[PDB]
Amino acid sequence: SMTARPLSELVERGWAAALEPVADQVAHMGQFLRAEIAAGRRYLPAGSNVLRAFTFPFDNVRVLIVGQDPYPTPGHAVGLSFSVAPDVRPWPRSLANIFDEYTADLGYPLPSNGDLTPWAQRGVLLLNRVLTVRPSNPASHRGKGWEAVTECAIRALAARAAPLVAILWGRDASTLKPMLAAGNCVAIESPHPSPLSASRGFFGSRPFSRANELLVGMGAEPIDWRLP
Ligand SMILES: O=C1CC(=O)NC(=O)N1
Ligand code: NA
Ligand code: NA
Repeated sequence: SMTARPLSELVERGWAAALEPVADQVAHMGQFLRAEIAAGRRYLPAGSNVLRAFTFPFDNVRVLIVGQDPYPTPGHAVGLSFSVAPDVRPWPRSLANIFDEYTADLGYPLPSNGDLTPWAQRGVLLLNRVLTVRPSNPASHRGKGWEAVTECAIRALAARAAPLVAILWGRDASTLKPMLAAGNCVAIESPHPSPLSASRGFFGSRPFSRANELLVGMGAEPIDWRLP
């Protein structure tokens, strides 16, 4: 629980140091969530998964994907942006759109399932700008305190002595672009892959191949995007 336990227990060691400026804020978010349950409102994903993106090593990140907030349907959000458990079917519509673009850009077949853990295990941070949502109500936790947390995460990645490519999907993710100005960092941005915005420029955006051409240009290893 993020109210009760310190960052050294909740997240990977690198991340716990990266997030030290927002340690109090993370504990405040735990109190927010406790107050939501006390009031009779729910949240997603499960408490133990809220900070899951920060359980993969900070030092290993090469690409950041940033979306808006977690899936609104109970059983979808797992604490990694856009990912679902490997037994979820049908896929959420945003994920089906992502995979559409993944096949169009990379030429790979459609993935077997919606589990994006291989990307997280290969240096892709699967972040959302806001880390919780009320069921059925997208953007319901906007402006409740998560933005400081994910701003801190980006600033800290950007400051590392390492290349970084950010893929910013949608309007709320785009508000991280000012914190990527330094020469070691580059941001791709597009409309969000949700059906409400995908046709405004998500489809055709080629984010996966472009991120790899940016990494290679900076002297970093490209991501192996291929899902099973
Ligand atoms: O519905 C969703 C899921 C997610 O993780 N990220 C988003 O921006 N939208
Ligand atoms: Na949106
Ligand atoms: Na957004």
